[PDB]
Amino acid sequence: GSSGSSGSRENLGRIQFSVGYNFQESTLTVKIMKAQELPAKDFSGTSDPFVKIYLLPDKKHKLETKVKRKNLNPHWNETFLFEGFPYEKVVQRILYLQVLDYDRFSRNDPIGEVSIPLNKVDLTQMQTFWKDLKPSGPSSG
Repeated sequence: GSSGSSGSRENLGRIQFSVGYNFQESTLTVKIMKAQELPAKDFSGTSDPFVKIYLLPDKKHKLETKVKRKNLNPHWNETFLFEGFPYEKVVQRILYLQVLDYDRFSRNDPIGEVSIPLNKVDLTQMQTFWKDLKPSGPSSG
């Protein structure tokens, strides 16, 4: 049954991050500034959000940022480096960033995610981007 017509609004917020690949070292640089407008899960209004990097399609080697408890607008400002991937390739890939809240009771509650082809972004130099964590889907029930 090929069906699916939904259009509900939600306050997932937006994620900020910088993109820039180096030629010499032939490595990728993904700096996750921070998050804002992140939804809560606990009664009081606290949650442990965390970004997850993925070089789609390939999902073998993946990276992620630390986890901040009771923090909806935490600042990661972390710097990662993916070695072993030539520009000519890294471009054919796509930058995947998902901000989920590490919870105990629930397995994993994905708030939102973002997809951006490294081929479109001027990897020639560091470039920032502001996207609104798309609705990765609610919690099945």
